[PDB]
Amino acid sequence: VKCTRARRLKKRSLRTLWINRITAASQEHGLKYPAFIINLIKCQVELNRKVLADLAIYEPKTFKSLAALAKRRREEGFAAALGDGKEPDGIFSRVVQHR
Amino acid sequence: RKLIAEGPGETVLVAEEEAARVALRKLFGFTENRRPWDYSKP
Amino acid sequence: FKTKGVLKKRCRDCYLVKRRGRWFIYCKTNPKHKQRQM
Amino acid sequence: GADNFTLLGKPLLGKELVRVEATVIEKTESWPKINMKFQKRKNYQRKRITVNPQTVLRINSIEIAPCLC
Amino acid sequence: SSFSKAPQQWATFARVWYLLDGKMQPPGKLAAMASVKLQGLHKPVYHQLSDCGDHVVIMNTRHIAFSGNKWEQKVYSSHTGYPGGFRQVTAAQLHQKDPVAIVKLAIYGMLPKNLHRRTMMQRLHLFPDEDIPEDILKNLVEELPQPRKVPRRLDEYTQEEIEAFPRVWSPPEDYRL
Amino acid sequence: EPWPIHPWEPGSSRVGLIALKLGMMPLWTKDGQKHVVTLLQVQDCHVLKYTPKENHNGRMAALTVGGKTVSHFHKSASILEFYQELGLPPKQKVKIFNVTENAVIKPGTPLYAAHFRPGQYVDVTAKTIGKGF
Amino acid sequence: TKPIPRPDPVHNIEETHDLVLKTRLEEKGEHLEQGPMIEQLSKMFFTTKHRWYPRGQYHRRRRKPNPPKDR
Amino acid sequence: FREVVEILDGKTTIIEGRITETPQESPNPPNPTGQCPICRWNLKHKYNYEDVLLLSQFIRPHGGMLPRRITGLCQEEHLKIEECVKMAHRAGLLPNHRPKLPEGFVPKSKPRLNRYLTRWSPRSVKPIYNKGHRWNKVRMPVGSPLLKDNVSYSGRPLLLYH
RNA sequence: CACAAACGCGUCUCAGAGAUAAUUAAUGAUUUAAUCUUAACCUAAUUAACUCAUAAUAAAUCCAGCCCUAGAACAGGGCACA
Ligand SMILES: [K+]
Ligand SMILES: [Mg+2]
Ligand SMILES: [Mg+2]
Ligand SMILES: [Mg+2]
Ligand SMILES: [Mg+2]
Ligand SMILES: [Zn+2]
Repeated sequence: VKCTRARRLKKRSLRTLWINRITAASQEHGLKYPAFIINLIKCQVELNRKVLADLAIYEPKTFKSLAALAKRRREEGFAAALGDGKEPDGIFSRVVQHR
Repeated sequence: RKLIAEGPGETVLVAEEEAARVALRKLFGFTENRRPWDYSKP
Repeated sequence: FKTKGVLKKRCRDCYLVKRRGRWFIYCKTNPKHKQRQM
Repeated sequence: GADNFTLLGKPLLGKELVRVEATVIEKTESWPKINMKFQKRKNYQRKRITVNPQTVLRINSIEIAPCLC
Repeated sequence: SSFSKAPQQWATFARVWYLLDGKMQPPGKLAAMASVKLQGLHKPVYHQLSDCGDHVVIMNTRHIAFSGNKWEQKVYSSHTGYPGGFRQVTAAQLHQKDPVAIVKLAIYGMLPKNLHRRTMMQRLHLFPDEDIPEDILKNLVEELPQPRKVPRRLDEYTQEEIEAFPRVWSPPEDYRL
Repeated sequence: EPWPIHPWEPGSSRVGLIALKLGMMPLWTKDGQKHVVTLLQVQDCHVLKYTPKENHNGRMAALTVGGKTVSHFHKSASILEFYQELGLPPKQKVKIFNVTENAVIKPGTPLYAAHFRPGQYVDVTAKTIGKGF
Repeated sequence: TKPIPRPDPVHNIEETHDLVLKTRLEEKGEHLEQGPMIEQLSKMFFTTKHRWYPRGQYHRRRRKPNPPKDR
Repeated sequence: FREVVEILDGKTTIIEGRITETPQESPNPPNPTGQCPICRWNLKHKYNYEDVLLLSQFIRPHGGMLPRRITGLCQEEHLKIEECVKMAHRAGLLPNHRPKLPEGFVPKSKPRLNRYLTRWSPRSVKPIYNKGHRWNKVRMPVGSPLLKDNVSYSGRPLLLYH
């Protein structure tokens, strides 16, 4: 009985572990986890938390670029709000729709 | 005054030898980032 | 003193004053008017 | 990506830019996994064994085309 | 990194010493970052089973600044076990007796409540003032920033700043201050 | 060649002794009252070692005083070796005294019952009579 | 970067007791009891003292002789 | 500013008042049509206990506060300024605005405990021996409710009771 | 009290500093008066707790045997002149 219930919790526990590693590797660059995720999705980069944790440990340079990408995207969002809202979408904020 | 290799270690003497190991691996073109061995049909 | 809930001035010489976080009715002519909020 | 560069997709990279090939090795079955449900003092036990078919892949080469706008 | 297998593992799981000043810093904000470093929640290689953990050195713990009236309202209570041995000590009284007790108790309550809390508390070094042994000083790596920006008093403002800030009102000439 | 002697200062503490309890005697005062006195004899008292102020307590220095002479053949190897360097026979009981820096005595200096002058009030510390379970 | 502290134990590593007799490799030992030994190691490695004691035969025997090894 | 001078010259006492030149208001305020000084310079809902440069212009040389009639502040802002000055003194700022007493500085006491955002006074709060569970919790006040209208750049409301 | 001891009915000894609650008073502003102040600075008179000064403890690694005012066992103190 404990085998099956833990098997259900195995997926939850590993997901929690990945977020801690992503948060730890994101705070190292001065960017919080909530800001690193939403501002990466706005760039249409669909990477799950499993591979982001792996990039954090074994790819220190690449994870910096993703962190650098998120910070640049976030700083563009604030500029639009600060303006009149009629600013053309940022050079990184442009949405590309495949159809 | 140009960095070519860097190695960690328990002590300075052990770390310094590891620095030479990294330098030799880079000079001999036998690093861990090297192009993987080609196995395609010739 | 007289520990009471609501403070009222029994004579015109009673003066309110807030000390130690509570309101005290201090009177000079009649010491029996001294009251203390609980 | 490599040591000195990294390419991001939105959300996918074109087939003309990077080619990845893999070779199938083993088509096997997983070890017996046990799934049991039990409820107290109601006399309800259900035991079933799951054997999930599995496939092992070997990734051989990853190539990057030099075509990039 | 082209390191050998042994030195590569040693470098990744290295212990790092941190320095954290405490001059006019609340213990709660001091303990929040200190708890993370002790656990290892800043390393992307973190895992509870692994022994990852970093030493933290906190100096000037006599000059902590409790926010609000917590110096007289917050109390620390303990029981010696014997009947009639229930002692409640105000925050001000405890800090006057044991200078590092306020910070140590704050961290001791924020770490995870497993059996590793005793192990990871041994790596925490507290000093009432800037009197650190030379052995501890040589182990440090970097200093963590202060979590609270210390406001400056009136006498610390330069005369250039005083003249720059506008005079809001014009007092009458006949008033006696 | 003893250590230098300093004049008395307020708040200074002296060095005690180790004595042997003989028995009790009755004693009478000039007002007719009767008092009971306990005979404490000092047999062999020598200061053994001196501990610096910062190595014992941080406030007052510590002076070590030994008891009466005992046989060499029933003491530990370290205990016999310690007394050999000083040059004294082994002692029975060893106690630690808290002494200020202005009343330090060179180790190996004998002490006598004249250390206490009549009229003074003194304390006594010893193991009481054990009555078992 | 700072220069390598090469001669830190320069005299400690190689000390000649005398120039008339050969050097002696006499590693003096105290062999402290289990009590003082554990508290010496715990202070050395900045750990507690509860993990330096051994365990019973039951826990020792159930450890896997050949743990799986990756890489 | 006017000051009073009392002189004793051989069983004769002379008391006279002398006028000292007073600094004036800055020439150009951003909002000339304002009424009270605080909202005339667009300082409404933008100052806190830290702003010593503002709170040092509505206080006496010995730590007291000037009356609302002289300054001209509105009642709503005057109470907020009064609260900030009280919090500033307890926080340790404004060290030159204490009265001078040569006899009392020599007998030092227990070192000052650093504090900030103290709503009450140090001598009028009693320890919370029986705190209580989460459904009836005695919360230690921090800051004052008079400063809950200040602008919040983060957007989260200020936590006054914690 | 028919043991060389135990025992009471007998004899001996029993402490300084900080710190506080209600309350009382000085200086003083919002309120140029006054006003002990969940106004500031300094300062005064003041319950019991409580905390501490201080005192007790202190030597790593003779120990078969015998003795002991040490003791259930195990430990502990003596065994050179006695
Ligand atoms: K008043
Ligand atoms: Mg007995
Ligand atoms: Mg007045
Ligand atoms: Mg004590
Ligand atoms: Mg013995
Ligand atoms: Zn009245």
